[PDB]
Amino acid sequence: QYPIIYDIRARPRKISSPTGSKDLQMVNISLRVLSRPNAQELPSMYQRLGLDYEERVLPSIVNEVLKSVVAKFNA
Amino acid sequence: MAAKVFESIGKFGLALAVAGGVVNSALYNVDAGHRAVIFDRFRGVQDIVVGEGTHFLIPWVQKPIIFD
Repeated sequence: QYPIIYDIRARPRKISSPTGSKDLQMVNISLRVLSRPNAQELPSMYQRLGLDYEERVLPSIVNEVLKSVVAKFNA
Repeated sequence: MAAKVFESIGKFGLALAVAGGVVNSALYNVDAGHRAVIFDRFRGVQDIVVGEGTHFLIPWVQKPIIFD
């Protein structure tokens, strides 16, 4: 059993994205997100995602969401 | 009598050391999330997996393939 101490205490993160807005204006928009892990399905967390899990998740989703919504929204 | 006892002790120790070496070589630590495989020549590689434990190979034919 390797229960390497999985720190559920908050470890913050921030992500930005340069997007072609509605007017094709290259608008760089930031976004600060507050993420915390769970306890009910940590087995899969460490088995698959290993020790480092938050590093493996946020950037792509944040970037895509920002790009989509900013392209939807005028400056 | 003592010499015979010492000789037997040495022989037993030598055999034990050989066995330990063999078992360790047939082992790859399946570090957390290291599903290796067992591998031979008669069939290639057994279509069965070494799960995320230190499931074991027979030596030198399974050159430890530790698929992380």
